[PDB]
Amino acid sequence: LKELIASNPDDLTTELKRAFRPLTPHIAIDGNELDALTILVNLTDAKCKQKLRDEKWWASCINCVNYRQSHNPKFPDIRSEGVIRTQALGELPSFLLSSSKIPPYHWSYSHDSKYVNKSAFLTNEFCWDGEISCLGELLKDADHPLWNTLKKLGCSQKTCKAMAKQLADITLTTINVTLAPNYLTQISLPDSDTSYISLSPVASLSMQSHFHQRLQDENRHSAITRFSRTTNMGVTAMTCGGAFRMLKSGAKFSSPPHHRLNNGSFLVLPNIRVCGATALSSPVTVGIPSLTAFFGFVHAFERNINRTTSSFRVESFAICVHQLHVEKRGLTAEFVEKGDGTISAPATRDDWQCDVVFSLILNTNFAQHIDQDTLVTSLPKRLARGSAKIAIDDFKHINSFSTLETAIESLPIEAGRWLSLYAQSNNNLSDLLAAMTEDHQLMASCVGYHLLEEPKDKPNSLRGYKHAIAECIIGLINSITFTDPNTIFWSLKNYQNYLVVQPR
Amino acid sequence: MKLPTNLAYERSIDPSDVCFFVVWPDDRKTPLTYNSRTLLGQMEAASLAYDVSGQPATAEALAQGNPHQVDFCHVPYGASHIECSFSVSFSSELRQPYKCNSSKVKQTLVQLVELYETKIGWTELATRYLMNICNGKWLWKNTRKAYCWNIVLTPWPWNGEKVGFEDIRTNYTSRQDFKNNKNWSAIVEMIKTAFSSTDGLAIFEVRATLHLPTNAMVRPSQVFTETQNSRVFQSTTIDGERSPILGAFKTGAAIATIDDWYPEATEPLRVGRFGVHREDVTCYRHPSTGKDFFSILQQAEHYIEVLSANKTPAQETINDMHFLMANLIKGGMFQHK
Amino acid sequence: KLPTNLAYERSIDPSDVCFFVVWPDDRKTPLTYNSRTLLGQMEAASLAYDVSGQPIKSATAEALAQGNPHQVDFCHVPYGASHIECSFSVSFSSELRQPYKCNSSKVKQTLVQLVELYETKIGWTELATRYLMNICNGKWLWKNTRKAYCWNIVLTPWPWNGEKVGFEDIRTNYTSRQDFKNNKNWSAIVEMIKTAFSSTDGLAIFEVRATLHLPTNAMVRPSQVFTEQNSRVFQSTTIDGERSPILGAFKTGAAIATIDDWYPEATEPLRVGRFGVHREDVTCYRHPSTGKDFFSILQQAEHYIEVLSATPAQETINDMHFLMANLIKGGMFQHK
Repeated sequence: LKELIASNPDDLTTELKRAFRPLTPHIAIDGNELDALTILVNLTDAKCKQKLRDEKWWASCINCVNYRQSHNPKFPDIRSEGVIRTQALGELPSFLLSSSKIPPYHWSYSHDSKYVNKSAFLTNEFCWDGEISCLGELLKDADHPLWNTLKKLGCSQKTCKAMAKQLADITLTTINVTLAPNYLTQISLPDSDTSYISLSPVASLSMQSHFHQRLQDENRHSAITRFSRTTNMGVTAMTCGGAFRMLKSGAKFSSPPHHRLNNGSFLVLPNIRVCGATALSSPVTVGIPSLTAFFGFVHAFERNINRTTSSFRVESFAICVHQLHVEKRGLTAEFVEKGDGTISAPATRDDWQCDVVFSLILNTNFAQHIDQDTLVTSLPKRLARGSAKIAIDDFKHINSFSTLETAIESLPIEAGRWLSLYAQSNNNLSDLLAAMTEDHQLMASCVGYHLLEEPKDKPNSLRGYKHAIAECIIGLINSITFTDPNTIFWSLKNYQNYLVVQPR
Repeated sequence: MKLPTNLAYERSIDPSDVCFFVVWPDDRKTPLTYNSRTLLGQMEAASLAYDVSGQPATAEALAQGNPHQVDFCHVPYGASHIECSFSVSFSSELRQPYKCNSSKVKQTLVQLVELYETKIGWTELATRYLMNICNGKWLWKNTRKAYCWNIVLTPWPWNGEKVGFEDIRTNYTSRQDFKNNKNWSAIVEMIKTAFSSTDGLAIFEVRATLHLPTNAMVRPSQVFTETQNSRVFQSTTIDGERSPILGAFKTGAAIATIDDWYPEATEPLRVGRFGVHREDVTCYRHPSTGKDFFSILQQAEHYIEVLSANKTPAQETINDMHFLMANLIKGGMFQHK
Repeated sequence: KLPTNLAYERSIDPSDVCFFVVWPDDRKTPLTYNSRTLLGQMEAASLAYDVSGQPIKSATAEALAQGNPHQVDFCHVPYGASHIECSFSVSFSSELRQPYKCNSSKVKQTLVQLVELYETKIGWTELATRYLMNICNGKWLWKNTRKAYCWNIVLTPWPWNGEKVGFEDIRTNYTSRQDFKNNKNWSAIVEMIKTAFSSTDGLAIFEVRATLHLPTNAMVRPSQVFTEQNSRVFQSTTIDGERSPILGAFKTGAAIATIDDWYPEATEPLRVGRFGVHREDVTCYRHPSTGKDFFSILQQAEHYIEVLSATPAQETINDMHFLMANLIKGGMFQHK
């Protein structure tokens, strides 16, 4: 997009370093490639490489497409040992998001700290006239243009080009993460009615660049999160070393009315206070936690309390966030072994976390209450790594009403913001920031998982279940002053390619 | 013995924040606030005047002060005292593995915990956990330089009164001092029933009064982040204000500060795999000394059969028993790599 | 010798001062202040003369007669008040006995043995007397007691069996160091500062108030802010919903820790520090080219240990008073 008519900003040489590593649209060349590749060969090991291009040329720079990948398992925990070069399988409704809506070409190299200077010549982008991709895909044929520095720069002999043709034939299908042993985040959810699935969410540097670049104008939504330290996470972290900006609401909490008025089986739970929760839920947003955390909380509650009454079937849930405060605290680990004999702390990561005060009203199938000796000892103490508890002078308001409108005046808390979603076309980021500044008490949480693999199975899973690989969905969360109970009451549905908590 | 490829235990104690309130002599409660403050210090470092052993720094360049910026919190003028409210919940998740890749170490370690709690009761670990809630070790340095402080708690499940300790610097010095009040016995035994039974629970809500001097300073916890703002505080939003909290993983380290059985054993430590200290930093029970957790867990096969006989040595075996039990209460991810 | 992580923490903790007017009714109101804009002459030397020499042609005779406006925060004693009362509290603790962080356990036992040898061969009398003579004579009322009629100080110590301690008419009576020692309980409140420093977890707490009889509509001078327009902005608070000026928290601590007169020329006391900074004269004493900074003495601890284990008062006693009065306030001694 920056052609030869304005290729010289005349400040210094940061333009080539900016345009090599992908967070931004690229520059187009036609025949002026000798300005780049006389620096490019001299990047490793300016009109000097013309008798020594042919050294460090056997397999070293060629092997760095095998370590190049589409999705990054080292975010935000760098000891992962993977490579993932497979986009997706399925399509979505338009109000949800994934790494499928935006073009897959910003892929890079994340393997090593000493081989940072070896990711050249095969990982960058050229953008001749459109259909912008990397160099390894468009260089698999015999008849190819722009080969002037093959017929002229005589240091490059014709003995290893065919190896580069035959080595990069099929690489779009190889996935190999090994769970024995690493630091891989792994999760379980009921996809069918009985057969659970142990999936595993990962991060896309392409989605990271999309969500990265636009916010430089809008510093009102800036959340700088410096990570592990830029040595081994990957050069996509070296490109924006320090900033790593992400999405947040841009406004604090406010004062609503909970209600203006004054099925059944409504189980009422007030005054849940969660200290030390997880605010960095998605790879890209900073704010309220996931909705799969609330789903996992509710499913763990019913899988506790179905000892006697195995008909409980909470099947849906409404959430009412009464108070939300989010700030920076960090987290101290505990000096685990570095491998040989030395005891010292691991790498330093920066952390957002939150104190959430909220009340739930479940819509079960069991006709009455359970106990008050054994209601409190049936509820988990955990919500997205936090500590989630109820005050013991407040156990009296747990009950089972038989209609919705009588449940609202039995909450002694009285500030609302019930949670629904915004089901309109938001297929990029720009139609989100052009969708936020009207009321700007609005949130962009985690809504579900778009899968990648089939699934299949391989040994060291959670509990023998089947291990798929997935990515997150970055849908929008809005609020209701509160009347129809089906714009509320989220529920988990499976569409054979994704998982989304939907309001029925 | 060999540990499996994955192995982890969920934790068994989980506390909350310690939110501060100030009370006025007409008995009304308001949250406590703080402010930033910039301040003129001196050139006092050693890198400013030395390089390795020699000097780089003139006598009028050491005499020019420098600005910093701190947060600052104190007790407002004309107040009675400070209230501090807190919650904790003892449960039973020290007996079920959360994740295991095998069946032999599963049955081995569950029969280890049943043989333990049959032959040696839970009275030592519960009377160690409980007298860190009843003297206020969850108030680092706030208890120092104060006139007096008092603790009350409401247990659950309970019928009767609120349990109350008063004037803890004076008369609750030691073990017998806790042991001979009215109802130490019921609150110890309910922790014991929480640990012993499957899927049980025992909750306590604690609140303290702290009686500080005039415009005394309050010392909450600080943030972890690698211009000039040193001393940032961790805050919350409480009923319209932004107030200091004193930690959420910090108070758990106050409760679990019980490790006293290590090869020199001067003062109690926070429990962990390696015996890490941080003031006068070093790691005794080093993993080459054979007394870390990953050695006792390997010797647990021997420790199965030694709790089938009659007389334990009571020094070198039950201290390993208490240490292994305390780390099972603490938490897991024992994946050896 | 400087083991790359070493730290102490303070053993003397003071607090904000607070100001109240008393009326002839004896009711007490918080002292307040307010900003005001005023008109000054152009009395610089830089709008008239250039740098290094000849005066400017742009500063004419009717540009130097223009007048510029400024804002100051102004504070005075109201008309009809009786006097001012100022209150604060100090707290002598025992935190000098052991270092708070010490990487190598070899210099740690050296420092512990040094503190114990200093405790047992020299008293705690000299440092405790030098600290207590600054609290009960109004050194902490920085330049308020200058241009006043009298000021009186009242102490409430803890722990204490008896009465409040009273120093009255401090300009007339309490002029010297002997004038304290013939108060009827001077030697009973030094001993509690002594046993505060001597015991493993000892403690002493003083609560101090002082009355100031300033003249009519007199000026009151509180501490100021570090602003990087308004000149003379005050440090404030909120007492009884009002806004009141304070006079410092760290400024009060700097007021009772000026005991250093052991330096080479040795004329008048100054703030205990590492490199001996004087504030009027903007040079320093105790410079690292004179061998009298704190680090050149901290790297002689074994020589001091062997000389305290058998002392004449030429400079060795003075250098260890300096080392101990710099551990009572101390902080990081790391060098990265």
